[PDB]
Amino acid sequence: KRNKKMRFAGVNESGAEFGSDNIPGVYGTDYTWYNTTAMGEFISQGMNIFRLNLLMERLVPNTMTGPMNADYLGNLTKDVNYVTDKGAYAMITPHNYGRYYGNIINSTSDFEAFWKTVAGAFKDNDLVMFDTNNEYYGMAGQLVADLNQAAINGIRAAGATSQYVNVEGNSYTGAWTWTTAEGTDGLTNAQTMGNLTDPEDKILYHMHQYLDSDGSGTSSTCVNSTIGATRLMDATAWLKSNNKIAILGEYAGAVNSVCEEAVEGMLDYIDENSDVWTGAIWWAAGPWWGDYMFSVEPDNGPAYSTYDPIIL
Ligand SMILES: *[C@@H]1O[C@H](CO)[C@@H](O)[C@H](O)[C@H]1NC(C)=O
Ligand SMILES: *[C@@H]1O[C@H](CO)[C@@H](O)[C@H](O)[C@H]1NC(C)=O
Ligand SMILES: *[C@@H]1O[C@H](CO)[C@@H](O)[C@H](O)[C@H]1NC(C)=O
Repeated sequence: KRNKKMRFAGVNESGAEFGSDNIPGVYGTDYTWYNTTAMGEFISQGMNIFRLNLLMERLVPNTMTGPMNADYLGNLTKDVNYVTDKGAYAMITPHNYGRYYGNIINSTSDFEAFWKTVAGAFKDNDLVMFDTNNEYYGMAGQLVADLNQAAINGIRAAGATSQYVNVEGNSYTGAWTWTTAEGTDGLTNAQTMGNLTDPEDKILYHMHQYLDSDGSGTSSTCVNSTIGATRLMDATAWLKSNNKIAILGEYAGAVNSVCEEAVEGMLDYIDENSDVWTGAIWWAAGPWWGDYMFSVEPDNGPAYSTYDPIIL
Protein backbone atom coordinates (compact mmCIF):
# COMPACT_ATOMS: atom_id res chain seq x y z
CA LYS A 1 0.00 0.00 0.00
CA ARG A 2 2.96 2.27 0.84
CA ASN A 3 5.14 2.53 -2.26
CA LYS A 4 3.94 5.17 -4.76
CA LYS A 5 4.30 7.65 -1.81
CA MET A 6 8.01 6.76 -1.72
CA ARG A 7 10.81 7.53 -4.13
CA PHE A 8 12.37 4.11 -3.36
CA ALA A 9 10.51 0.99 -2.18
CA GLY A 10 12.03 -2.48 -2.27
CA VAL A 11 13.99 -5.27 -0.60
CA ASN A 12 17.43 -6.28 0.56
CA GLU A 13 19.04 -9.13 -1.38
CA SER A 14 21.17 -11.03 1.14
CA GLY A 15 23.26 -14.11 0.41
CA ALA A 16 26.43 -13.13 -1.48
CA GLU A 17 28.00 -12.00 1.81
CA PHE A 18 27.18 -15.19 3.73
CA GLY A 19 29.76 -17.44 5.37
CA SER A 20 32.35 -14.75 6.04
CA ASP A 21 34.59 -17.18 8.04
CA ASN A 22 35.64 -18.46 4.72
CA ILE A 23 37.19 -15.83 2.48
CA PRO A 24 37.32 -16.22 -0.47
CA GLY A 25 34.81 -18.99 0.29
CA VAL A 26 33.06 -21.10 -2.31
CA TYR A 27 29.90 -20.37 -4.30
CA GLY A 28 27.15 -22.83 -3.49
CA THR A 29 28.71 -23.73 -0.13
CA ASP A 30 29.42 -20.46 1.66
CA TYR A 31 27.50 -17.91 -0.44
CA THR A 32 25.18 -17.52 -3.39
CA TRP A 33 23.96 -14.76 -5.68
CA TYR A 34 20.40 -13.63 -6.27
CA ASN A 35 17.34 -15.18 -7.88
CA THR A 36 16.69 -12.92 -10.88
CA THR A 37 13.24 -14.46 -11.24
CA ALA A 38 12.22 -13.46 -7.70
CA MET A 39 13.67 -9.97 -8.27
CA GLY A 40 11.68 -9.77 -11.48
CA GLU A 41 8.49 -10.52 -9.56
CA PHE A 42 9.24 -7.74 -7.07
CA ILE A 43 9.90 -5.34 -9.98
CA SER A 44 6.66 -6.22 -11.79
CA GLN A 45 4.81 -5.74 -8.49
CA GLY A 46 6.06 -2.13 -8.30
CA MET A 47 9.17 -2.25 -6.12
CA ASN A 48 12.03 -0.22 -7.53
CA ILE A 49 15.10 -0.69 -5.32
CA PHE A 50 17.18 -3.72 -4.37
CA ARG A 51 19.98 -3.49 -1.82
CA LEU A 52 22.50 -6.04 -3.12
CA ASN A 53 24.74 -7.16 -0.26
CA LEU A 54 28.26 -8.45 -0.85
CA LEU A 55 31.59 -8.99 0.94
CA MET A 56 34.43 -6.51 0.40
CA GLU A 57 37.13 -9.16 0.54
CA ARG A 58 35.53 -11.24 -2.22
CA LEU A 59 35.08 -8.25 -4.54
CA VAL A 60 38.60 -6.92 -3.83
CA PRO A 61 40.88 -9.58 -2.29
CA ASN A 62 44.12 -9.13 -0.32
CA THR A 63 44.24 -5.34 0.01
CA MET A 64 41.66 -2.59 -0.39
CA THR A 65 43.94 -1.02 -3.04
CA GLY A 66 44.01 -4.17 -5.17
CA PRO A 67 42.12 -5.06 -8.32
CA MET A 68 38.75 -6.75 -8.23
CA ASN A 69 37.98 -10.43 -8.56
CA ALA A 70 36.41 -10.64 -12.00
CA ASP A 71 34.14 -13.64 -11.33
CA TYR A 72 32.60 -12.12 -8.17
CA LEU A 73 32.36 -8.73 -9.87
CA GLY A 74 30.91 -10.57 -12.84
CA ASN A 75 28.01 -11.98 -10.84
CA LEU A 76 27.44 -8.63 -9.13
CA THR A 77 27.15 -6.95 -12.55
CA LYS A 78 24.80 -9.69 -13.77
CA ASP A 79 22.40 -9.14 -10.87
CA VAL A 80 22.73 -5.34 -11.07
CA ASN A 81 22.04 -5.32 -14.81
CA TYR A 82 18.93 -7.49 -14.46
CA VAL A 83 17.50 -4.86 -12.12
CA THR A 84 18.71 -1.63 -13.72
CA ASP A 85 17.83 -2.72 -17.28
CA LYS A 86 14.25 -2.85 -16.01
CA GLY A 87 14.37 0.65 -14.51
CA ALA A 88 14.83 -0.31 -10.87
CA TYR A 89 17.67 0.92 -8.67
CA ALA A 90 20.55 -1.39 -7.67
CA MET A 91 22.35 -0.45 -4.45
CA ILE A 92 25.85 -1.95 -4.11
CA THR A 93 26.40 -2.78 -0.41
CA PRO A 94 29.64 -4.13 1.08
CA HIS A 95 28.26 -5.96 4.11
CA ASN A 96 31.40 -5.56 6.23
CA TYR A 97 30.55 -3.50 9.38
CA GLY A 98 33.55 -1.24 8.83
CA ARG A 99 35.91 -4.24 8.98
CA TYR A 100 38.29 -5.73 6.39
CA TYR A 101 39.53 -9.27 7.09
CA GLY A 102 38.14 -8.79 10.60
CA ASN A 103 40.11 -5.61 11.35
CA ILE A 104 38.52 -2.19 11.66
CA ILE A 105 39.23 -0.23 8.46
CA ASN A 106 41.41 2.43 9.95
CA SER A 107 42.80 3.85 6.73
CA THR A 108 40.52 6.32 5.00
CA SER A 109 42.93 6.15 2.03
CA ASP A 110 42.45 2.37 1.74
CA PHE A 111 38.70 3.00 1.78
CA GLU A 112 38.87 5.68 -0.93
CA ALA A 113 40.99 3.33 -3.06
CA PHE A 114 38.44 0.55 -2.60
CA TRP A 115 35.53 2.77 -3.59
CA LYS A 116 37.31 4.38 -6.53
CA THR A 117 37.84 0.82 -7.79
CA VAL A 118 34.30 -0.44 -7.26
CA ALA A 119 32.74 2.75 -8.64
CA GLY A 120 34.83 2.61 -11.82
CA ALA A 121 33.09 -0.68 -12.71
CA PHE A 122 29.66 0.99 -12.63
CA LYS A 123 30.30 4.68 -13.33
CA ASP A 124 27.96 4.87 -16.34
CA ASN A 125 24.99 3.14 -14.72
CA ASP A 126 22.68 5.92 -13.49
CA LEU A 127 20.43 3.41 -11.67
CA VAL A 128 23.27 2.22 -9.43
CA MET A 129 23.53 3.43 -5.85
CA PHE A 130 26.70 3.03 -3.76
CA ASP A 131 26.36 2.13 -0.06
CA THR A 132 29.65 2.96 1.64
CA ASN A 133 29.49 0.08 4.17
CA ASN A 134 26.79 -1.77 6.12
CA GLU A 135 26.45 -0.90 9.84
CA TYR A 136 29.69 0.57 11.13
CA TYR A 137 29.97 -0.29 14.83
CA GLY A 138 32.44 -0.26 17.73
CA MET A 139 34.46 2.54 16.14
CA ALA A 140 35.24 6.19 16.62
CA GLY A 141 32.44 8.42 15.33
CA GLN A 142 34.92 10.68 13.54
CA LEU A 143 36.60 7.82 11.64
CA VAL A 144 33.20 6.58 10.46
CA ALA A 145 32.37 10.04 9.11
CA ASP A 146 35.84 10.28 7.57
CA LEU A 147 35.48 6.82 6.00
CA ASN A 148 32.13 7.88 4.52
CA GLN A 149 33.75 11.06 3.19
CA ALA A 150 36.64 9.07 1.75
CA ALA A 151 34.12 6.88 -0.06
CA ILE A 152 32.29 9.81 -1.70
CA ASN A 153 35.63 11.24 -2.82
CA GLY A 154 36.72 7.87 -4.20
CA ILE A 155 33.44 7.35 -6.04
CA ARG A 156 33.42 10.75 -7.75
CA ALA A 157 37.13 10.51 -8.53
CA ALA A 158 36.42 7.37 -10.56
CA GLY A 159 33.93 9.45 -12.57
CA ALA A 160 30.75 7.93 -11.10
CA THR A 161 28.99 11.29 -10.85
CA SER A 162 25.34 10.41 -11.42
CA GLN A 163 24.81 7.96 -8.55
CA TYR A 164 23.48 8.57 -5.05
CA VAL A 165 25.99 7.62 -2.33
CA ASN A 166 24.32 6.06 0.71
CA VAL A 167 26.28 7.10 3.84
CA GLU A 168 25.78 5.04 6.99
CA GLY A 169 26.38 6.00 10.61
CA ASN A 170 28.31 4.33 13.42
CA SER A 171 26.44 2.08 15.88
CA TYR A 172 24.69 -0.04 13.24
CA THR A 173 23.42 3.24 11.67
CA GLY A 174 20.37 3.00 13.91
CA ALA A 175 17.84 5.79 13.45
CA TRP A 176 16.57 5.66 17.04
CA THR A 177 20.09 6.08 18.49
CA TRP A 178 21.20 8.67 15.93
CA THR A 179 21.47 11.49 18.50
CA THR A 180 22.40 9.28 21.48
CA ALA A 181 24.78 6.39 20.73
CA GLU A 182 28.42 7.45 21.03
CA GLY A 183 31.50 6.00 19.38
CA THR A 184 34.71 5.14 21.17
CA ASP A 185 35.61 8.82 20.76
CA GLY A 186 32.42 9.81 22.60
CA LEU A 187 30.74 11.32 19.52
CA THR A 188 27.38 10.52 17.96
CA ASN A 189 26.20 10.17 14.39
CA ALA A 190 24.34 13.44 14.88
CA GLN A 191 27.65 15.06 15.92
CA THR A 192 29.87 13.72 13.12
CA MET A 193 27.87 12.90 10.00
CA GLY A 194 26.28 16.23 9.06
CA ASN A 195 29.64 17.51 7.75
CA LEU A 196 29.71 15.13 4.75
CA THR A 197 30.18 16.90 1.40
CA ASP A 198 29.68 15.78 -2.21
CA PRO A 199 30.61 17.82 -5.31
CA GLU A 200 27.55 16.27 -7.04
CA ASP A 201 25.26 16.88 -4.02
CA LYS A 202 23.83 13.34 -3.95
CA ILE A 203 24.32 12.09 -0.37
CA LEU A 204 21.50 9.88 0.96
CA TYR A 205 21.65 9.31 4.72
CA HIS A 206 21.22 5.55 5.17
CA MET A 207 19.66 4.47 8.50
CA HIS A 208 18.32 1.17 9.88
CA GLN A 209 15.45 0.57 12.31
CA TYR A 210 14.28 -2.61 14.04
CA LEU A 211 11.46 -2.89 16.54
CA ASP A 212 12.52 -5.28 19.31
CA SER A 213 13.70 -3.96 22.68
CA ASP A 214 17.40 -3.58 21.87
CA GLY A 215 16.84 -2.87 18.17
CA SER A 216 18.89 -5.93 17.17
CA GLY A 217 16.27 -7.42 14.89
CA THR A 218 16.81 -10.60 16.94
CA SER A 219 13.38 -11.05 18.56
CA SER A 220 10.00 -11.76 16.96
CA THR A 221 8.54 -9.59 19.77
CA CYS A 222 8.03 -5.96 18.72
CA VAL A 223 8.04 -3.56 21.66
CA ASN A 224 4.60 -2.07 21.05
CA SER A 225 2.12 -0.91 18.42
CA THR A 226 3.89 2.37 17.57
CA ILE A 227 7.53 1.47 18.32
CA GLY A 228 8.47 1.95 14.65
CA ALA A 229 7.34 5.50 13.96
CA THR A 230 8.34 6.60 17.48
CA ARG A 231 11.94 5.44 16.93
CA LEU A 232 12.21 7.44 13.68
CA MET A 233 11.31 10.71 15.38
CA ASP A 234 14.67 11.96 16.71
CA ALA A 235 16.38 11.20 13.38
CA THR A 236 13.58 12.91 11.42
CA ALA A 237 14.04 16.08 13.49
CA TRP A 238 17.80 15.95 12.92
CA LEU A 239 17.41 15.49 9.15
CA LYS A 240 15.11 18.50 8.74
CA SER A 241 17.38 20.68 10.91
CA ASN A 242 20.53 20.16 8.83
CA ASN A 243 18.56 19.97 5.53
CA LYS A 244 19.49 16.36 4.67
CA ILE A 245 17.56 13.53 3.00
CA ALA A 246 17.57 9.88 4.05
CA ILE A 247 16.40 6.35 3.22
CA LEU A 248 15.43 3.64 5.74
CA GLY A 249 17.74 0.98 4.29
CA GLU A 250 16.82 -1.88 6.65
CA TYR A 251 13.62 -2.58 8.59
CA ALA A 252 11.45 -5.58 9.44
CA GLY A 253 8.87 -7.00 11.78
CA ALA A 254 7.80 -10.53 12.54
CA VAL A 255 4.48 -12.06 11.48
CA ASN A 256 2.30 -11.05 14.43
CA SER A 257 -0.35 -8.40 14.99
CA VAL A 258 1.76 -5.88 16.92
CA CYS A 259 4.79 -6.03 14.61
CA GLU A 260 2.42 -5.65 11.66
CA GLU A 261 0.71 -2.55 13.07
CA ALA A 262 4.09 -1.14 14.11
CA VAL A 263 5.55 -1.67 10.62
CA GLU A 264 2.68 -0.01 8.76
CA GLY A 265 2.64 2.82 11.30
CA MET A 266 6.35 3.41 10.58
CA LEU A 267 5.89 3.29 6.82
CA ASP A 268 2.98 5.72 7.29
CA TYR A 269 5.32 8.02 9.22
CA ILE A 270 7.84 7.88 6.35
CA ASP A 271 5.12 8.88 3.88
CA GLU A 272 4.07 11.68 6.24
CA ASN A 273 7.67 12.91 6.30
CA SER A 274 8.76 12.15 2.74
CA ASP A 275 10.48 15.56 2.70
CA VAL A 276 13.41 13.86 4.47
CA TRP A 277 12.68 10.12 3.96
CA THR A 278 12.95 9.08 0.34
CA GLY A 279 11.85 5.51 1.07
CA ALA A 280 12.36 2.25 2.94
CA ILE A 281 13.98 -1.10 2.14
CA TRP A 282 12.88 -4.35 3.80
CA TRP A 283 15.36 -6.79 5.37
CA ALA A 284 15.42 -9.18 3.69
CA ALA A 285 15.01 -11.20 0.47
CA GLY A 286 17.46 -13.71 -0.95
CA PRO A 287 17.33 -17.44 -1.62
CA TRP A 288 19.22 -18.87 1.37
CA TRP A 289 16.94 -17.70 4.19
CA GLY A 290 14.71 -20.73 4.66
CA ASP A 291 12.37 -20.11 7.60
CA TYR A 292 14.05 -16.81 8.62
CA MET A 293 11.39 -14.78 10.41
CA PHE A 294 12.03 -11.67 8.26
CA SER A 295 12.52 -13.45 4.91
CA VAL A 296 10.29 -12.02 2.16
CA GLU A 297 11.77 -14.27 -0.54
CA PRO A 298 8.65 -15.14 -2.54
CA ASP A 299 8.75 -18.93 -2.62
CA ASN A 300 9.63 -19.77 0.97
CA GLY A 301 9.66 -16.48 2.89
CA PRO A 302 7.56 -16.74 6.05
CA ALA A 303 7.11 -12.96 6.11
CA TYR A 304 6.26 -12.72 2.39
CA SER A 305 2.47 -13.15 2.27
CA THR A 306 2.05 -10.70 5.17
CA TYR A 307 4.51 -7.90 4.35
CA ASP A 308 4.80 -8.05 0.56
CA PRO A 309 1.36 -6.36 0.25
CA ILE A 310 2.29 -3.82 3.00
CA ILE A 311 5.44 -2.76 1.14
CA LEU A 312 3.58 -2.62 -2.17
C1 LIG B 1 13.40 -18.17 -7.76
O1 LIG B 1 12.29 -17.34 -7.53
C2 LIG B 1 11.06 -17.82 -8.07
C3 LIG B 1 10.05 -16.72 -7.88
O2 LIG B 1 9.89 -16.38 -6.50
C4 LIG B 1 10.71 -19.10 -7.32
O3 LIG B 1 9.45 -19.60 -7.77
C5 LIG B 1 11.81 -20.12 -7.53
O4 LIG B 1 11.55 -21.26 -6.73
C6 LIG B 1 13.16 -19.54 -7.10
N1 LIG B 1 14.25 -20.45 -7.42
C7 LIG B 1 15.14 -20.88 -6.52
C8 LIG B 1 16.21 -21.80 -7.03
O5 LIG B 1 15.08 -20.55 -5.33
C1 LIG C 1 28.85 -16.77 -10.32
O1 LIG C 1 27.58 -17.33 -10.66
C2 LIG C 1 27.66 -18.60 -11.34
C3 LIG C 1 26.24 -18.99 -11.67
O2 LIG C 1 25.73 -18.21 -12.74
C4 LIG C 1 28.39 -19.62 -10.48
O3 LIG C 1 28.55 -20.81 -11.23
C5 LIG C 1 29.76 -19.09 -10.11
O4 LIG C 1 30.43 -20.00 -9.24
C6 LIG C 1 29.61 -17.73 -9.43
N1 LIG C 1 30.91 -17.18 -9.08
C7 LIG C 1 31.07 -16.25 -8.14
C8 LIG C 1 32.48 -15.81 -7.87
O5 LIG C 1 30.11 -15.78 -7.52
C1 LIG D 1 6.13 2.22 22.94
O1 LIG D 1 7.32 2.27 23.72
C2 LIG D 1 8.07 3.49 23.53
C3 LIG D 1 9.32 3.35 24.36
O2 LIG D 1 9.16 4.02 25.60
C4 LIG D 1 7.22 4.70 23.92
O3 LIG D 1 7.95 5.90 23.66
C5 LIG D 1 5.91 4.70 23.14
O4 LIG D 1 5.09 5.79 23.54
C6 LIG D 1 5.20 3.36 23.34
N1 LIG D 1 3.95 3.32 22.60
C7 LIG D 1 2.79 2.96 23.17
C8 LIG D 1 1.59 2.97 22.27
O5 LIG D 1 2.72 2.64 24.36
